[PDB]
Amino acid sequence: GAMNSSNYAELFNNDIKLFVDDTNVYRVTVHKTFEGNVATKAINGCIFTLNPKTGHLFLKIIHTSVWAGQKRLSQLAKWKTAEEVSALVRSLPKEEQPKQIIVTRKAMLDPLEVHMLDFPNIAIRPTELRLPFSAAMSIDKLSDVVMKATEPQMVLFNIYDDWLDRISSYTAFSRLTLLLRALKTNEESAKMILLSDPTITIKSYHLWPSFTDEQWITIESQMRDLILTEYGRKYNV
Amino acid sequence: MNTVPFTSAPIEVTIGIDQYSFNVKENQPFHGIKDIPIGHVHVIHFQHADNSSMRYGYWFDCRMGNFYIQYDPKDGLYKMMEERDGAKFENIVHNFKERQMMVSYPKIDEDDTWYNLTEFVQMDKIRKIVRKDENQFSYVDSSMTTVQENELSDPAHSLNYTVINFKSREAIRPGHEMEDFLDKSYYLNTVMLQGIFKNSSNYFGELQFAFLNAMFFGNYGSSLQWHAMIELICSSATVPKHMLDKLDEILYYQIKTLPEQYSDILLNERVWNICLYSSFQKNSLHNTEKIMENKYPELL
Ligand SMILES: O=C(O)[C@H](NC1CC1)c1c(F)cccc1F
Repeated sequence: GAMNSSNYAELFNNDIKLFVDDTNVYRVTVHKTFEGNVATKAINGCIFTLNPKTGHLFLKIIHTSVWAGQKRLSQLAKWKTAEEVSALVRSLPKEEQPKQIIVTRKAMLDPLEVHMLDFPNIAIRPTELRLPFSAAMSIDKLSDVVMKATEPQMVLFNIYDDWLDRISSYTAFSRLTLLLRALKTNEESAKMILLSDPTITIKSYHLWPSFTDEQWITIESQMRDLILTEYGRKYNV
Repeated sequence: MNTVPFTSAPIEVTIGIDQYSFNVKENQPFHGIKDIPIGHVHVIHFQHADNSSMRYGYWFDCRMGNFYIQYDPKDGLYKMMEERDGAKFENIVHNFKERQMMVSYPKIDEDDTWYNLTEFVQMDKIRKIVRKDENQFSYVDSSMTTVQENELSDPAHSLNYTVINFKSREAIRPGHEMEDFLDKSYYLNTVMLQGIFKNSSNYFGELQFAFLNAMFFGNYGSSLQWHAMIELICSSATVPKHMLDKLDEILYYQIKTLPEQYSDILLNERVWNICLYSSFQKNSLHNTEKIMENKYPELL
């Protein structure tokens, strides 16, 4: 059923699973019209589908053309997400298909379940974790590929870079969620933490800087400090 | 006008006949029910004074044979039986009528309630939902489960209602997932009406039968079925106009007849609010919406 703090190590066992986040699929800017009314202008979006054990990210880029002439776009976005996730699963060899798909927003449950009726042995589940995956578009290289796309496209990343050579997937996921929570909390400050130092670079085939083990501890501490502060600033404590 | 005689009444029992009911005392000289209107199905049902567990009863049509009730002290219930000897039967009935040992089906001549609750209900369709083919009448009780319920356990004693499931491949065309889930017109009109039921009268008959089993026996699987069949119509953008108008009448009379003290377990708040206020047909059920709002405004 629902996923929470009690069954948290289940994410890192050997049953293939995917998180799906739809929060960046349908994205708009709201602006005034010449007549003084308000209109939206869609921009490119993405489905964030992540294997938390391996770090494999299936980034489906949602080009604005998919909304042309469509109504009720925020509802359509959930069904388009489910259609794309279902298509991804069918394209995977059987032994690579997930045994569970965990959606970060409960509104995705019915669209995904309907689209996956052919896969009765794939459990569709919600979660009670407050995951920071909406901040994925704060990762510069992910933002860049989404905004440059001129057509629908699927782009594959490893969101853990090479971390699994030195740490477990539990630790890698905690690191990822901390980085992304910080980015979602105060993007500018988070990005300053990560890039302040010109001598630590991002390899061309990576998303995050090449921190040593010792530097990651420092970075992680800084992200905690950021989040705990913003938490006080907002509630005053 | 036809007659269901009783051999006797050895245990104290509340007997129902359609929407009427009366109390019989242990060993009271009660020998049955007379003046039963021909042309409609009927249900004769029982609640023992000593056991409010298990309401049970029999659906029947007096045109299909001569039926009587006889208490069975082994199985502990009043059993319907068919008498094949027609002269024996007339002779028994005439004697008990002459002794005035029968209650009269108490229909008021202005009253179309029973017809309105059973307009589309036929014995031949009841007998396919309730499989017991050596008998012309059909036994139902509180505890019988539906075919759908057993899929989620004795099959002989089940209610074989048409399975409706909104998240099923039958309900959802490949490539039309969003369309068919948010507009059930395909599932209603092609799958169910054209494919399974053949016409809306058979659809309405099963819906009316489901409600009546829910109301008279507290059969929970029947209540589920009634609500599912309503929800399927209400959630379809495209419904024949005559079906909407008839649905409104059907439901009006069901809501009018439901005991007020059972409304909290026989009416599903989610379905009714969706149907009257959110669905495609939210403005098509004027009679039903008006009675629901004046009788059960709390639910909503
Ligand atoms: O309002 C919060 O509790 C806080 N957001 C504020 C900007 C700090 C927060 C977290 F720090 C972590 C997870 C979810 C949250 F909503």
